[PDB]
Amino acid sequence: PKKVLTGVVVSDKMQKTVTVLVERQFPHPLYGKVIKRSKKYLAHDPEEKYKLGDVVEIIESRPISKRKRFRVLRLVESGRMDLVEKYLIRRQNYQSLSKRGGKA
Amino acid sequence: MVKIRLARFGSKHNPHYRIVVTDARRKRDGKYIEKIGYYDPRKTTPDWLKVDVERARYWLSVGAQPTDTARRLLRQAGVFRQE
Amino acid sequence: RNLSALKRHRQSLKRRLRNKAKKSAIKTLSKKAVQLAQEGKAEEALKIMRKAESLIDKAAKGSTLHKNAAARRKSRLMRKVRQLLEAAGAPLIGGGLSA
RNA sequence: UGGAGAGUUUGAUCCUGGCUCAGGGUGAACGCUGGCGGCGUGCCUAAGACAUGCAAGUCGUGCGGGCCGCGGGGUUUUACUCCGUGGUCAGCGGCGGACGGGUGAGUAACGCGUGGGUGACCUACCCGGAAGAGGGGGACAACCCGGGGAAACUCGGGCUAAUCCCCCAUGUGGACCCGCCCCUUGGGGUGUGUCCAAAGGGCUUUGCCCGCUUCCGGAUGGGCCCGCGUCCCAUCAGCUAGUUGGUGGGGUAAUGGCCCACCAAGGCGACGACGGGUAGCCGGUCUGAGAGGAUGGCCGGCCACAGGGGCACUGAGACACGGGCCCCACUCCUACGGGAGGCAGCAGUUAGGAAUCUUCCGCAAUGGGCGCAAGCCUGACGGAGCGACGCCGCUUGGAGGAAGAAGCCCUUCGGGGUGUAAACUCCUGAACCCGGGACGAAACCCCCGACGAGGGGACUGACGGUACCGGGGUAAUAGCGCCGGCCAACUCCGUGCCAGCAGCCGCGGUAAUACGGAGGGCGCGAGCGUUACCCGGAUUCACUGGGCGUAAAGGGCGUGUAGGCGGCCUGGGGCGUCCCAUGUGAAAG
Ligand SMILES: [Mg+2]
Ligand SMILES: [Mg+2]
Ligand SMILES: [Mg+2]
Ligand SMILES: [Mg+2]
Ligand SMILES: [Mg+2]
Ligand SMILES: [Mg+2]
Ligand SMILES: [Mg+2]
Ligand SMILES: [Mg+2]
Ligand SMILES: [Mg+2]
Ligand SMILES: [Mg+2]
Ligand SMILES: [Mg+2]
Ligand SMILES: [Mg+2]
Ligand SMILES: [Mg+2]
Ligand SMILES: [Mg+2]
Ligand SMILES: [Mg+2]
Ligand SMILES: [Mg+2]
Ligand SMILES: [Mg+2]
Ligand SMILES: [Mg+2]
Ligand SMILES: [Mg+2]
Ligand SMILES: [Mg+2]
Ligand SMILES: [Mg+2]
Ligand SMILES: [Mg+2]
Ligand SMILES: [Mg+2]
Ligand SMILES: [Mg+2]
Ligand SMILES: [Mg+2]
Ligand SMILES: [Mg+2]
Ligand SMILES: [Mg+2]
Ligand SMILES: [Mg+2]
Ligand SMILES: [Mg+2]
Ligand SMILES: [Mg+2]
Ligand SMILES: [Mg+2]
Ligand SMILES: [Mg+2]
Ligand SMILES: [Mg+2]
Ligand SMILES: [Mg+2]
Ligand SMILES: [Mg+2]
Ligand SMILES: [Mg+2]
Ligand SMILES: [Mg+2]
Ligand SMILES: [Mg+2]
Ligand SMILES: [Mg+2]
Ligand SMILES: [Mg+2]
Ligand SMILES: [Mg+2]
Ligand SMILES: [Mg+2]
Ligand SMILES: [Mg+2]
Ligand SMILES: [Mg+2]
Ligand SMILES: [Mg+2]
Ligand SMILES: [Mg+2]
Ligand SMILES: [Mg+2]
Ligand SMILES: [Mg+2]
Ligand SMILES: [Mg+2]
Ligand SMILES: [Mg+2]
Ligand SMILES: [Mg+2]
Ligand SMILES: [Mg+2]
Ligand SMILES: [Mg+2]
Ligand SMILES: [Mg+2]
Ligand SMILES: [Mg+2]
Ligand SMILES: [Mg+2]
Ligand SMILES: [Mg+2]
Ligand SMILES: [Mg+2]
Ligand SMILES: [Mg+2]
Ligand SMILES: [Mg+2]
Ligand SMILES: [Mg+2]
Ligand SMILES: [Mg+2]
Ligand SMILES: [Mg+2]
Ligand SMILES: [Mg+2]
Ligand SMILES: [Mg+2]
Ligand SMILES: [Mg+2]
Ligand SMILES: [Mg+2]
Ligand SMILES: [Mg+2]
Ligand SMILES: [Mg+2]
Ligand SMILES: [Mg+2]
Repeated sequence: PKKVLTGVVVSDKMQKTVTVLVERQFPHPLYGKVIKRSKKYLAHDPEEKYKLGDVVEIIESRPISKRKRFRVLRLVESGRMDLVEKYLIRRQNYQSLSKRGGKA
Repeated sequence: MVKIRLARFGSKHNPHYRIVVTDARRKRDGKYIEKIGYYDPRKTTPDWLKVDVERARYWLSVGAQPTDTARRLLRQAGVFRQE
Repeated sequence: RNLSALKRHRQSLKRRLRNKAKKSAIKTLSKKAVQLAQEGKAEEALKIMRKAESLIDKAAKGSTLHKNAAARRKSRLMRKVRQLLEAAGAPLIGGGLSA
């Protein structure tokens, strides 16, 4: 079966492509506690239909470009920028960790 | 093509072949598609040839070619007996 | 030294030419057909279009093209040819094309 | 069905804690020793350089020839010329040379492992099914003639056959554009229009055998894509411009920034980007009670590579180990212009190294390529050779034999030990001789039947006169380490903080069970030790399974980001979690 993943659109910044963030809980091999971990998929949105913060199912599919091998299947749950802002702060923090620091 | 033939499996001076179906291009003792029988040419035990004529015939029915002895062994375990 | 992979090498040089020239033929024809379609010369461009389609299916009879290698070059060609007679065309000789 | 601990910090004690030992393992090497057989195994270094030989050819049933023969024809005879036939040589053409064999240099990558996707694809030969092969034309080697080159080789002219190449026809069918239908990514149908087929050979010659063409299906083999998994350094923290996406095109068997033009300004990173280091991955292997740790050597699977770097051509398949082109480094020929090579194929040489084998026999078997077959080729392979390198098996005897030789060693001078050991008596009979002598092999082929099923017959063994059997028959190699404690085994002499030993503790300063010899003893035994390395003991990186007041360990204190964690009651979902069925988990191990 073509793998189907469910995630959150965190990018509209391209044409006919949305970036989906897909989490996955699983117990850790050695230490056992259940760890989150998540990966961004570039997904194909030909209609620029899905918006920033939509929750979408994504489907394994024939290549559309480098990076793009999934197309956006159905809409699951409409808007929610909580997950986005979450992901947004995550990336913003990167500003601090380097050789310098201050007021981000 | 794809062959029915013997693969060597005994030891030095102690030969036992496996009657196997394989792409003719593998090494003789390499990964095969399917074993369908075995063969001790020394007749050391009373059970020294075994085949399974159903699979033997299946493969034939899709034009696996037997070797000049696989066909020989096959025959002897009545693969080709049609009466 | 000296084998008769030696033969094979010289053999392959021959085929290289058979092919080279077959493939050459198509390009210069395909272009011609298409180029005549930009000018909207309907009957004549289809007349060439057909001879092209031939050498393509024909190249394909042997190991010059064979394949969907033909179907591509063939498709690729009828497309550009009909699209280009959307310049008032009316597919005159209606040669290789469907009504 | 599975779990042992000991020695060492103190005058003594408990704890903390490192070090060391007892176990197991090895592609080993080194020392001392060394008798037999079976099966395994054997450059860990220089992916250094390679002499010589051999490693991939085959088909006369696709075709036309050249050279050396022999026979029979046309004529009254010859010269000329026709036909048949033996040997040989290449050429054209077909299939194979992309397998098999070698290596692990590179690679941290969908490379590999694993589970899926392909409506985005290919597949020579092989099997099944449907239909078909009618006209015509052409060229290039061979061969003939002439040149250039020292050579490798090369240029020009002419002749010619084909299952070589091409044009026309036949359209079962198929490809393509547009439209409609179902389907749902490029899947399947359908209607016009266009486009696309073919090869002949052999006969125990009308009738089969081998080929050819197109299409659908199968079998095998592959491409590509995706989820998850896959070492160390954060004393590498930022990275990216084909970069990230879009449209159109190019390319391919097929998706794709794979490539290209134009446009948009994206993409990745603390869940470690980028960089640096190291490394083929796996099945497996060693260890471990396990969880883990370590490894990827034989064998099997995948990958990558073929002196170093690029590149395409031919083809079902290669960017091609024993094909082509170019640049580079190296060797060799050279008439100075120019050529020829590529063992990480089998053997073998040399170099490096502690260290790693025969320039062996055979195609008898199994397997591969071509062939209608006869067969040919096969350093794949089956065997043998070498090396105690490993595992297993086996011998160097067996029973009797003193109050108990001799020698050597102790001693309290009485004795005690080596010691049933020896001698010697009898018995068996490794070695060695003699005779018989294999299994692996029955198919291909041929005959009957129908060229099918079935039956009949013939051929063939490298190993090898080996294995195994029988008769004869000789008492016939033993080493090596250890003996203070850990740790099985104590006595004399010698030496005098010397000579030396030593894994850790420690021994030696004139009475040493610790050094060297001796007698004696302990442990293994065709081996015994050493060194090296891996896991173990080590709960000594602790998930199982540890700690931080003083043993090493709480951040100088706060505020707070991400992140981790989250009171009581009800309902929805069912992501984690649990259960059932099912597919997968090749072989070897
Ligand atoms: Mg031109
Ligand atoms: Mg395309
Ligand atoms: Mg102290
Ligand atoms: Mg003390
Ligand atoms: Mg103590
Ligand atoms: Mg201790
Ligand atoms: Mg143990
Ligand atoms: Mg010696
Ligand atoms: Mg041996
Ligand atoms: Mg090596
Ligand atoms: Mg090697
Ligand atoms: Mg030979
Ligand atoms: Mg005459
Ligand atoms: Mg010939
Ligand atoms: Mg290989
Ligand atoms: Mg990595
Ligand atoms: Mg790296
Ligand atoms: Mg790839
Ligand atoms: Mg598929
Ligand atoms: Mg068929
Ligand atoms: Mg002709
Ligand atoms: Mg002619
Ligand atoms: Mg002639
Ligand atoms: Mg000449
Ligand atoms: Mg000429
Ligand atoms: Mg038709
Ligand atoms: Mg559709
Ligand atoms: Mg259609
Ligand atoms: Mg149609
Ligand atoms: Mg035609
Ligand atoms: Mg005929
Ligand atoms: Mg297939
Ligand atoms: Mg751009
Ligand atoms: Mg594009
Ligand atoms: Mg930027
Ligand atoms: Mg490496
Ligand atoms: Mg443990
Ligand atoms: Mg290996
Ligand atoms: Mg080399
Ligand atoms: Mg090609
Ligand atoms: Mg070679
Ligand atoms: Mg050579
Ligand atoms: Mg040396
Ligand atoms: Mg053979
Ligand atoms: Mg054979
Ligand atoms: Mg005795
Ligand atoms: Mg006797
Ligand atoms: Mg006897
Ligand atoms: Mg034979
Ligand atoms: Mg007959
Ligand atoms: Mg028979
Ligand atoms: Mg004796
Ligand atoms: Mg003791
Ligand atoms: Mg002294
Ligand atoms: Mg040691
Ligand atoms: Mg003394
Ligand atoms: Mg003293
Ligand atoms: Mg002593
Ligand atoms: Mg000692
Ligand atoms: Mg541990
Ligand atoms: Mg502790
Ligand atoms: Mg402290
Ligand atoms: Mg404090
Ligand atoms: Mg402090
Ligand atoms: Mg918080
Ligand atoms: Mg709670
Ligand atoms: Mg929470
Ligand atoms: Mg509930
Ligand atoms: Mg669930
Ligand atoms: Mg298994």
